[PDB]
Amino acid sequence: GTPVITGWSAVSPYGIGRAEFAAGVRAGAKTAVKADAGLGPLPSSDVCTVPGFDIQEQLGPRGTAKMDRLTALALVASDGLLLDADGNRAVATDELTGVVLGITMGSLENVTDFLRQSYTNARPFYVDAGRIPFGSLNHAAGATAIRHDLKGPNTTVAGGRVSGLLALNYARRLMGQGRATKYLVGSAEEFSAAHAWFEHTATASGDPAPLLGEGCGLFLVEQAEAAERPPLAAVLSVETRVDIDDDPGAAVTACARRALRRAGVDAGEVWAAVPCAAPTAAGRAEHEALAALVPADALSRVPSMELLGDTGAASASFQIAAVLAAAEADADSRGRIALVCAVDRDGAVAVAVLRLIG
Amino acid sequence: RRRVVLTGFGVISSIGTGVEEYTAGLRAGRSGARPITRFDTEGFGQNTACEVPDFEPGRWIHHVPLDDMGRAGQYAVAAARMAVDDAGLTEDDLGERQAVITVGTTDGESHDIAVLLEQELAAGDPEAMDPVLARRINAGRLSTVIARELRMPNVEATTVTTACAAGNYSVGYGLDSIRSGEVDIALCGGADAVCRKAFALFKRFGALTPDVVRPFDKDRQGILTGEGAGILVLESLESALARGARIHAEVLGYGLSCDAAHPTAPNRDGIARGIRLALDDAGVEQEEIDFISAHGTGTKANDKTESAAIVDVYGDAPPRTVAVKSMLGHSMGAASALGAIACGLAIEHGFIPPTINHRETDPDCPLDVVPNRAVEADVRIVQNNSSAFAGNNAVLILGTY
Repeated sequence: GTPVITGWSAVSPYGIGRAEFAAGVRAGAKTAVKADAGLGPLPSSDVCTVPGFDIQEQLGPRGTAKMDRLTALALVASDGLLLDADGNRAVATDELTGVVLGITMGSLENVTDFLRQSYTNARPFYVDAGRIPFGSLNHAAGATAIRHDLKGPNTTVAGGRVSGLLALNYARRLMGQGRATKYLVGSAEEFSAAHAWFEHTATASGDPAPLLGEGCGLFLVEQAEAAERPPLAAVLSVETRVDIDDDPGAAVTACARRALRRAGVDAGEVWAAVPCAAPTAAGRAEHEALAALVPADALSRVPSMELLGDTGAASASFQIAAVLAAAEADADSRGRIALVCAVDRDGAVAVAVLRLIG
Repeated sequence: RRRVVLTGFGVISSIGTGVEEYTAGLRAGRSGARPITRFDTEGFGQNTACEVPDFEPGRWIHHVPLDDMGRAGQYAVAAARMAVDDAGLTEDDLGERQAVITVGTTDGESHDIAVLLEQELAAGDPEAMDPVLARRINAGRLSTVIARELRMPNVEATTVTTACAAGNYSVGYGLDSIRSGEVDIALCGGADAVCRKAFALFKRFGALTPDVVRPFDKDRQGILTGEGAGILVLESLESALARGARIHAEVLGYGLSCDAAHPTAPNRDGIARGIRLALDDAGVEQEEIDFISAHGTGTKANDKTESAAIVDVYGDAPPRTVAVKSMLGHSMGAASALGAIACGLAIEHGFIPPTINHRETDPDCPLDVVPNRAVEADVRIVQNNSSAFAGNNAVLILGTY
């Protein structure tokens, strides 16, 4: 009953789809563009947006005029995962197909636009009523279920940079309890002016205005015995901690050692190790913890993600996607161990250990 | 399969703080309705909500600085301290123990988001925004601050953002986590804080009552926004018995369904599937349910649709069906957690909490809502319903140990 990832998709600053993501990672492509003047004033004019992404162009004219970018990113990723390049159905789903999405704080654009209208219109509930449905933190996961007729478990979890790994562990547990036979698992973050200003406000006094990215990574997860497709990777362990002593290096080390022990593997077996590379002291501490723990060749196995910028809740999903893209490109990845880890500003630390198959 | 029991309840509510006060409020049919103090109500044409009246964070929070949390985080942390004390667990008992900490929320620190936006608006300058607020607005913090307060580093801190069903999802995740064998304890519940965002949202939806919350009433007019936190200590039966814990009740099962239909309307078929899944997971038959703690928000749409789903599953013989939100208003992510604790206390103390403000049952809700006053009953097995925006349904079954 080991969970296996049998498919993946990505909408990222590399573009739309897993092939764009795979190519951009392999190329070390730059993704930073000058922000649309339409976004208004920003802490930084440089952003890592999904290129050529228009919500109505991607999703059509029905229910899309007021849709939040977060929801739109998740829906396009869900199409990439369940459909082929021509919209044919690639993955069979049913009422035992779960959905779990990780977020930071949903669409901050939606909630700030709402409150701004509350403060500035003639009365404090005189808001754009058509935007209200899209504001709910669970809207993206619920919209994915409406789109693909997914009557099974539908969950959204927060946790920011670790949210993709909390989502993965949540899916693993509910599958182990028989609540689902398959799961759509991932995480997503929109680019917004509101998010960029809140990040600039929250960052350590006089840190540089961060380069922010966006997108959604999603995986199809099945039980090994029952998989309707070849496994790309087995999920051997997902371990979590809370950094209660503000020592993220020690918290990462302790979390990774437990994840490897629970997987039944030595640190020396780790073939690829991908940290979240938060542009922070916690991010550098995470990097240095891994640089001591796993083989140096594991840290250089997967091209750096740094040119996607800070992708917030998408982080750990993009990290798993980079691992699967590396594994696919290298026959020698078969049966090897990959480690993904992330540290979130709110204290959570998470490490996943995968056996690559393919 | 492993049995899971409730050893501790922590309650910060509009009708009582602490297990004893909350039990008295439920039995007495106390109303949580009072004037809003949290924000400026001028222009809403109304100013009633179900705020926690007298919150004293200093009384429960020892380690985490208060300005590291908004009001929702402070409620979650205070309720988690009360829960571990009610369970007879010390910080030393908790320290090593691998645990899940899962807090459900709808809005998290949306009050602090509004205050940040006031700072930008007053200034005409986003540089005027307070870093202290910006650092505490993300929902993931509601779960990590409990681990920090309780000195528990070996924790999976997962905030579940499934809006008005979030407490039930959190308790269920704790049940699944302990059943897995991977942990023997989970701190689970929900927390939210009254805010302009929720008040404005419900007002613009026309979902606010102009006076009182009358779930299942023929002339019901909608909800009052509420807040607070309920935190439940879930333990493996083995672990509870080994340390001589007092057991309030057993977690028998839960059910998750998704309507896959509409982003805000309830769905009779989705709610009915959630109930059936919960009864199947709990291993119980319809006939063994002593009462249902309904999602029961007091809107026209909610109560009609939820009644129809209940009548559907229970085949024209539904059990007593009560609405704790008559007393609490709608505490959002906390609602299903405070409902779950009400259900555990109903089982332990042999009473059904009333549906207050009740004048006449809607003829299209052919239910015994236990109107206005609690009754004594042999309560052994209880269903706690929840539903949310984005079609999310979660139903929890608790039993006697």
